[PDB]
Amino acid sequence: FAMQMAYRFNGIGVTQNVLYENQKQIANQFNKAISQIQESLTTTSTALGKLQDVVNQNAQALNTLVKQLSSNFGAISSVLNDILSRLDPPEAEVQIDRLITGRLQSLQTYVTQQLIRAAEIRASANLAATKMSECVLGQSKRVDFCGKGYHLMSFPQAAPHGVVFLHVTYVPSQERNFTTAPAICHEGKAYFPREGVFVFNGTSWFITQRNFFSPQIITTDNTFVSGSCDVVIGIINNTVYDPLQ
Amino acid sequence: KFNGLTVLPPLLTDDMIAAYTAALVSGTATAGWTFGAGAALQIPFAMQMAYRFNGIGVTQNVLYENQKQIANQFNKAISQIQESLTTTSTALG
Amino acid sequence: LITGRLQSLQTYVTQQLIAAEIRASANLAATKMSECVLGQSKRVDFCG
Amino acid sequence: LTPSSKRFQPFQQFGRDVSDFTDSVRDPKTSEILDISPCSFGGVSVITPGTNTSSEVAVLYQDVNCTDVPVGNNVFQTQAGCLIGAEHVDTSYECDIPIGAGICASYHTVSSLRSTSQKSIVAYTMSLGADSSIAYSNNTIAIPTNFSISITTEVMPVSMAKTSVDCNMYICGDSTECANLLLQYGSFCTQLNRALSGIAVEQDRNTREVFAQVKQMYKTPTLKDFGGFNFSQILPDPLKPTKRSFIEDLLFNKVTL
Amino acid sequence: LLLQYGSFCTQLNRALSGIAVEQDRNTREVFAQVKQMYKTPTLKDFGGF
Ligand SMILES: *[C@@H]1O[C@H](CO)[C@@H](O[C@@H]2O[C@H](CO)[C@@H](O)[C@H](O)[C@H]2NC(C)=O)[C@H](O)[C@H]1NC(C)=O
Ligand SMILES: *[C@@H]1O[C@H](CO)[C@@H](O[C@@H]2O[C@H](CO)[C@@H](O)[C@H](O)[C@H]2NC(C)=O)[C@H](O)[C@H]1NC(C)=O
Ligand SMILES: *[C@@H]1O[C@H](CO)[C@@H](O[C@@H]2O[C@H](CO)[C@@H](O)[C@H](O)[C@H]2NC(C)=O)[C@H](O)[C@H]1NC(C)=O
Ligand SMILES: *[C@@H]1O[C@H](CO)[C@@H](O[C@@H]2O[C@H](CO)[C@@H](O)[C@H](O)[C@H]2NC(C)=O)[C@H](O)[C@H]1NC(C)=O
Ligand SMILES: *[C@@H]1O[C@H](CO)[C@@H](O)[C@H](O)[C@H]1NC(C)=O
Ligand SMILES: *[C@@H]1O[C@H](CO)[C@@H](O)[C@H](O)[C@H]1NC(C)=O
Ligand SMILES: *[C@@H]1O[C@H](CO)[C@@H](O)[C@H](O)[C@H]1NC(C)=O
Ligand SMILES: *[C@@H]1O[C@H](CO)[C@@H](O)[C@H](O)[C@H]1NC(C)=O
Repeated sequence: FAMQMAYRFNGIGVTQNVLYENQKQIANQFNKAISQIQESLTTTSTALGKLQDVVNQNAQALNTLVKQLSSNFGAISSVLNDILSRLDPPEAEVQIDRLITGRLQSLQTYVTQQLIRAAEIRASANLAATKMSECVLGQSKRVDFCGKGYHLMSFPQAAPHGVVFLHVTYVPSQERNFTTAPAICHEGKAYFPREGVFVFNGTSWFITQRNFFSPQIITTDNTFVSGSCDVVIGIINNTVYDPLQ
Repeated sequence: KFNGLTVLPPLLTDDMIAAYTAALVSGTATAGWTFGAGAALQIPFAMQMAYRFNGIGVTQNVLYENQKQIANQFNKAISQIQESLTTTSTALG
Repeated sequence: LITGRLQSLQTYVTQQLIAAEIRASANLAATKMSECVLGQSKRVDFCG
Repeated sequence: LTPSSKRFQPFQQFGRDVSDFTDSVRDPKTSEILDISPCSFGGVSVITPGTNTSSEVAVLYQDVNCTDVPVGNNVFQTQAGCLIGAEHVDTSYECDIPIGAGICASYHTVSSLRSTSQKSIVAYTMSLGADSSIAYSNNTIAIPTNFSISITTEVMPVSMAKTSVDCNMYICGDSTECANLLLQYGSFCTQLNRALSGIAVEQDRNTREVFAQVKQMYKTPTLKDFGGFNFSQILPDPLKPTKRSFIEDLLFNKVTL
Repeated sequence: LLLQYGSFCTQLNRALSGIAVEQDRNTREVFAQVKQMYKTPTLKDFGGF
């Protein structure tokens, strides 16, 4: 499991060392987070209305239909048998025809609105399958599709008529200002940092990634030479340490 | 107001929509692509442009070496789109 | 009169409901916001 | 009726608008035209907090120029109309039960009636968000130092309650006189049945689509731990006869039926 | 006669009202994807852009 988490961090821009050195606290926080989800759904909080709402109208829809049956449309008698019993077949036929027309109309109302809801459920559920394939199965670089911020992984939970996703996501914090420059002029020759940003803590400059402040000595491998110093805007003077030197 | 008709004004008015758009653009200007991920963090715009190229497939050196030209062309582009939407167009159709 | 005007309003309501395309466009707009406005998109042809 | 300004043709008397309703009528005594409109026909609406919270209520009518509604406190006139029993306050919050047109109403501790705290319903213009400050320094970057993990619930519907109906029983309900008059109406309920049947099988396929992306039924691990991480809730506990997640055991109950 | 008819009024109003609330809901999703309003920077130009 640790391997998988480390590679997933590599899928986010943070290097393996972070996970292999902070597994203790990070798993602690993971267990915590699972616990807060447990309690959050445990209370009477109804943050499942998206799964609730749908069934409601179903019943409501059915109710309308049922109640509409009790209703008589241009009909003296709502129940047909009284219409049969009360009048001559010719005029009773007119009454029956009115009732049939109206009831059939109600049936069309029901069927049309049901098709519409079927279409909506179709769109939602195709989204559901896409979320299943893109989040749970694989770490997605696509932002906000699975969860806010960078995506670590996902987990499904079946619920009546629907699915409830849990997203394990990464969120940085504890901001710090730093003085930075686009590039470094080493010996009259510009250098550009690779997969990293130059920073200055106040004493000397350093190289670090975006989402975890870790200073490293600027080295030949950590950069590549390209173009003269002059062309670069805002380039600064410094030295690059050469390990083999 | 015609024999039973009514239109309901939107919950958000156009002004707050414009304010949201302004905030979005300002954020993309200052904090870059990060503020979509949780909190915002401030980045120089040249930094963010170079990072975006390194995302696309060329190293940051090209962008920094040719910053002036890309800036000019970007300004010309916003200019020509300004002119195009200035002209009566079917883009809104 | 009741029969005709009722079915007429019914037809209007049905067409207005056929709203769904607008909603789908809205959802794609939301994804377009989140995925390109808020960051780089390695997916091709989705944005420009 | 209001005085009319847009002129008429001298011989022409009556004016009917685009929809041919009378925009104006020329007075027969004095050949002067009067603009004609239908006047307000409002839709009554109620704002009400939780009955647990209170019983005081507010109302809105959309068709209002406050004068042109019979009897209010300070009746606060919005483009949505003017409401009763609340007060406009110049503070701003996140929006609450929304009036619209820039107005949101909340059951708030009044905070204006001193310490009585009548918690009166109050309307306000919403706060788009908490203000944030930032300065663009051409050579200053911001870096985070501390990583956090917060897991959030997403909820997505996938199915439909699979329902079916017989045409004959719904429309007629067991009168032999029917299905003859009904038969005259052709094949209606035939497609009215086929459509729902196709819908039903379509949701069934959808359910299989959403969940059965699996390759094979992998065996559930015995130990519930993994390298320190805890999964105990999401996995099905072998001990529990439910053979489902504690989370799902909770979930089946939380939804109300 | 409408009273003799059944609740058609109710279904129509419910459907259209749901349409309206749906519309406002879509608008909010599309535009409200930011947690904090950011003050517009005073200088419109950055780094030559
Ligand atoms: C700023 O960078 C300097 C240069 O590395 C840091 O000074 C070193 O700090 C480490 C940490 O214990 C020591 O092992 C080294 O001996 C220090 N070197 C020198 C020359 O003093 C300094 O700690 C950094 N400060 C901050 C706030 O980041
Ligand atoms: C980086 O160092 C180089 C070498 O010292 C600087 O180049 C010259 O520095 C001298 C300082 O004695 C200046 O008088 C010259 O005008 C510089 N340019 C020449 C000789 O062409 C360079 O200016 C330094 N850059 C920074 C940003 O410190
Ligand atoms: C992020 O901040 C938290 C809050 O303090 C850190 O958590 C504690 O950190 C201190 C020292 O760093 C430890 O002594 C405690 O044991 C930590 N407690 C918990 C519950 O985590 C956390 O370490 C910080 N992140 C990193 C990477 O250091
Ligand atoms: C994994 O987490 C579960 C749930 O938090 C732990 O089970 C709980 O253990 C405590 C301590 O004995 C009990 O008080 C709870 O009643 C248990 N709850 C459930 C649902 O079993 C479990 O011990 C943890 N396991 C590991 C290896 O961390
Ligand atoms: C550091 O960042 C804070 C934002 O929290 C800002 O108010 C402050 O002015 C910054 N200071 C420097 C020296 O950049
Ligand atoms: C950065 O800004 C400061 C003050 O606004 C200015 O003095 C300096 O020349 C600028 N440098 C670059 C590289 O933009
Ligand atoms: C309408 O008739 C009255 C009664 O004779 C007369 O006084 C008035 O001037 C007339 N108005 C006209 C002709 O506009
Ligand atoms: C409401 O009536 C007042 C008084 O006549 C008027 O000043 C105001 O413009 C009216 N507002 C409307 C019609 O919206």
